[PDB]
Amino acid sequence: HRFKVYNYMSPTFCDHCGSLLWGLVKQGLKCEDCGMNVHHKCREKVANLC
Amino acid sequence: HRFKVYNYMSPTFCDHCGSLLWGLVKQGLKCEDCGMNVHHKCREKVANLC
Ligand SMILES: CC(=O)O[C@@]12[C@H](O)[C@@H](C)[C@@]3(O)[C@@H](C=C(CO)C[C@]4(O)C(=O)C(C)=C[C@@H]34)[C@@H]1C2(C)C
Ligand SMILES: CC(=O)O[C@@]12[C@H](O)[C@@H](C)[C@@]3(O)[C@@H](C=C(CO)C[C@]4(O)C(=O)C(C)=C[C@@H]34)[C@@H]1C2(C)C
Ligand SMILES: [Zn+2]
Ligand SMILES: [Zn+2]
Ligand SMILES: [Zn+2]
Ligand SMILES: [Zn+2]
Repeated sequence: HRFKVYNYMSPTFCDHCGSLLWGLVKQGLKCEDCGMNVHHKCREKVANLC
Repeated sequence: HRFKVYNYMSPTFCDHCGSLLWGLVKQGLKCEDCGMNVHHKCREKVANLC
């Protein structure tokens, strides 16, 4: 995965843990290749294979 | 047009005046119906028909 911080425009959940990507900006990281969305705290918890 | 503030993820220009939508967040307003992107200052300058 190529995770880069993303500022989300509508409520998006973390594809790893299920909770909302909280906040007004920079709520989480979206993988540039597959679109997976994770919380900053959940990025270390995701498997590496994209 | 239904313009709402948008936080852009890559350099986007104003569809009205041609300059970059400056800034890290809330750089401009994107029309929810047609995707037109404008600077906060250019919204008053756009024609109403979408
Ligand atoms: C139109 C729109 O929903 O814009 C927003 C709303 O104002 C806001 C209530 C929002 O929908 C938000 C998007 C995300 C992402 O997960 C997170 C939130 O801010 C959030 O924590 C809650 C509880 C609602 C989410 C985005 C933005 C642009 C801040
Ligand atoms: C990957 C990426 O380009 O992210 C960014 C870059 O860090 C940054 C240099 C950027 O590309 C930016 C998007 C826009 C919109 O017009 C405005 C800018 O911040 C800007 O003023 C300049 C001079 C580059 C633009 C977005 C974000 C997410 C802040
Ligand atoms: Zn991926
Ligand atoms: Zn999570
Ligand atoms: Zn429009
Ligand atoms: Zn403009």
